[PDB]
Amino acid sequence: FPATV
Amino acid sequence: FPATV
Amino acid sequence: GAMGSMERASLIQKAKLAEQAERYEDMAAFMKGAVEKGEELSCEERNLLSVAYKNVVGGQRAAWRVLSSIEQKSNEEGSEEKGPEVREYREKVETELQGVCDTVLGLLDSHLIKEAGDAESRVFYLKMKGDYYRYLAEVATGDDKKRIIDSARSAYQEAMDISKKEMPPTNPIRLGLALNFSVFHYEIANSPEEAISLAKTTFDEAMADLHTLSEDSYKDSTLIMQLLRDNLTLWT
Amino acid sequence: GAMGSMERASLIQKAKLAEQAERYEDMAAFMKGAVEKGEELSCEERNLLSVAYKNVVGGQRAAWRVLSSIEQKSNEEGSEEKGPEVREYREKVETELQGVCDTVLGLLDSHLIKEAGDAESRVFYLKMKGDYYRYLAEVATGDDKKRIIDSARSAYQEAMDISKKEMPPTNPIRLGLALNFSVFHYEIANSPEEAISLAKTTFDEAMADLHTLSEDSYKDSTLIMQLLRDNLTLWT
Ligand SMILES: [Ca+2]
Ligand SMILES: [Ca+2]
Ligand SMILES: [Ca+2]
Ligand SMILES: [Ca+2]
Ligand SMILES: [Ca+2]
Ligand SMILES: [Ca+2]
Ligand SMILES: [Ca+2]
Ligand SMILES: [Ca+2]
Ligand SMILES: [Cl-]
Ligand SMILES: [Cl-]
Repeated sequence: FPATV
Repeated sequence: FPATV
Repeated sequence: GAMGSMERASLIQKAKLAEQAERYEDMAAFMKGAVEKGEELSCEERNLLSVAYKNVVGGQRAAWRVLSSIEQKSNEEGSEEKGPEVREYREKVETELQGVCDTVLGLLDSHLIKEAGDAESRVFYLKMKGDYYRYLAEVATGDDKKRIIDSARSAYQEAMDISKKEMPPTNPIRLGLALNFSVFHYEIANSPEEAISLAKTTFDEAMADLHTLSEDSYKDSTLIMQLLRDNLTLWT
Repeated sequence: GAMGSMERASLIQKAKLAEQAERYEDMAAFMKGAVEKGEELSCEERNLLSVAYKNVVGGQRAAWRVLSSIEQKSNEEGSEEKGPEVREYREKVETELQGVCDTVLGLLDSHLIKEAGDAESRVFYLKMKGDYYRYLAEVATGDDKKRIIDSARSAYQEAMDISKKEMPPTNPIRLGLALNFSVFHYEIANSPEEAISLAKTTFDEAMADLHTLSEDSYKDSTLIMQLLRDNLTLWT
């Protein structure tokens, strides 16, 4: 999965 | 801590 | 409210303890109680709220994905019939996840967003609104799915508009909003080119402003920039 | 019972799904429901029960230790008074932990132990009884603390007596029982020499019986033997 914050 | 199972 | 009898300051203190103990459900319940006191949240308090629910929903999302994968495999040709249990349990986890998202959205709507006038607070909460609608969109399959996606988009877009007008391109909230909205484009809106364009433009505009920053601010902004780069690398 | 309307087989299936999803609270609730159906548990089912509650209580114990450490530091000379919140929250976690232990002990007493006649099942459940009384002893400070410790000791001792009579020295249940009883001696009963003697004797008697085992059994027994060795290394 891609990075989120 | 010591090992337990 | 179960936390109605506890002091605001005590709820904040206990949220911090819960964080240290990795008790994120408790952390989230304490922060819900703190929000329900009715006063605005400081920067630190907004961060506690976001961290608590991020960890709770993150665990739910991970579980949902495991169960969804099992369910998908069960519906493949040559798969032996095992009854309704996989679907039932995936549905259980999904319903709990939706409940957490609804709770967060409820806090934002009653009344965090409407009382947030400073750009930093308003953008922070609108980012959260986008994020939790995004999580609802991840599991949506029915007739409101388009409306859920549009709710996420609308919240992110309002946050983006404010951030571009009011915050420098290196601001961490602005950067993190852009990172997440870019993921929304890629994973939810089926718009990978928009996702890539947003990540690239965000990265490049931040790079050009780093010269203005202290060592400490530089560290924070470059860490988030690296996440944009990581996503770009994944997508190209 | 919230699980009263669900089939036994469905509860077992869902416990396995919950395990895969790392949803240990759900796993434990499913297995409680399965036990409450009233039928004996197979080997695999006993293991699901034990794994579920081990993970739930293990998380509680880790949190309790974090909070206890903070509380200890708050009561040191020169520590600024921060109010009742640390104690209150440690107490909250402690009460939840005690509740989980009481639930497990209740399942064992109603009626898993009394219906377990084979040595393997009876020893497995008596080990669990010792373990959950040990967890209660970790947090006990009042007038029943001695009685809690003695309850752990008594359950472990009955399990040891059966295991020595009925099981080979390499049997994994026998080995794991000895490992845990040795930890009880070291950490709870203030008997480090007994702990060391038990671990050493257990290790040595298992070593001498390895020649009787298949490759697969050898692997299982040697893995547990290494845990005995690890504890001995820690203690000597
Ligand atoms: Ca009140
Ligand atoms: Ca007050
Ligand atoms: Ca559903
Ligand atoms: Ca305001
Ligand atoms: Ca029933
Ligand atoms: Ca039935
Ligand atoms: Ca207590
Ligand atoms: Ca029986
Ligand atoms: Cl279910
Ligand atoms: Cl509390």
